Amino acid sequence: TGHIDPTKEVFAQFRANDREGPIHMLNLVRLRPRAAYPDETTGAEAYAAYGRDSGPVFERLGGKVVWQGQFELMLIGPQDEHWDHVFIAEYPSVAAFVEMIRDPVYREAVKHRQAAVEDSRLIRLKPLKP
Amino acid sequence: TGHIDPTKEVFAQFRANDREGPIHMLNLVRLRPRAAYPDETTGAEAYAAYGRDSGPVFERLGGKVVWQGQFELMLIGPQDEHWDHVFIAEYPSVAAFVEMIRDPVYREAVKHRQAAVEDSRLIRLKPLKP
Repeated sequence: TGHIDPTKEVFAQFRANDREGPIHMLNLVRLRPRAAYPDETTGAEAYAAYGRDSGPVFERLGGKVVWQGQFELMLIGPQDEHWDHVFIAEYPSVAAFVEMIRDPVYREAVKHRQAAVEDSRLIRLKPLKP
Repeated sequence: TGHIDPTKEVFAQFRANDREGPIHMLNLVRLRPRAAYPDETTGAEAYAAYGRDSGPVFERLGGKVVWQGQFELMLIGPQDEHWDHVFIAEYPSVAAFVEMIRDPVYREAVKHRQAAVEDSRLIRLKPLKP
C-alpha cells in the first residue's frame, strides 16, 4: 500500500486531457529511510540524486517549481500521514510534461526516485485566480 | 473514516509550535453531496456558506488565499481520492490563526463547514524559497 509511480491506464487519462493552459503538479513525497536500489544509500540521498538529475531536463522544457513548504503539522487528517516534501511544479503544457517523461536523461534519473519514495501523491491542477 | 475537524490533542501541538514566521495551510477538501445539518441543502452550497462567512474574519486577522487550483487528475495516488477544493491560505502567525478559530463569527460559520465536508486534509507548512 505505497504509491510510487502512476498507472499505464491513468497516465493515458492525463495525455487524453490536454486543455491548453499551464498545469500545476502538487507533489506530496514521503521518502523511505533505506533506499531500495537493486545493486546501500539513504532515502534522502537517493531523492536528491533524482533532483540533481531531473532539474536540467525540467528547466529546459520549461517546468518551474512555483511553491514549496516544509511539513510542520497535520492539523486535519490521519496522524500516520506525514510528508517529507511538499511542492508545486508548474509546466506550460500537458505536452511539455509528457515530453519530459520520455527524455532519456529523465527516464534514467527516475530510477533514483523509484528507489527513494516510500509513498507519494501527485495531483494535476488547473491553477485559478486567488 | 472521514476527517472533518482537528483533535483537541493535535491542536495543542499546533499552538505549541509558534515559530515566528508566516504559515501556509494546505487545504484539501472533499465535499459531501447531501449536507449534514442537524435541522435540506447540498454540500457545495453549505461550503460556500462557510466561505461567505469565514472571509471577513480571515481578511481582518490577515489571512490571504495565496494559491488555488482545480482538481483535474490523481496521476500518482489512490483513484478513490479526489478533492473538490485545493488551496493554500497564508497567515502571518500561528497566533493570527488561533485568534480566528476563537472568533464568535468564525465559530458559528464553521458549523457550515462541519456539515459540508465528507473528508479533508489541512497541513501546516513553513514556506520556503522556490
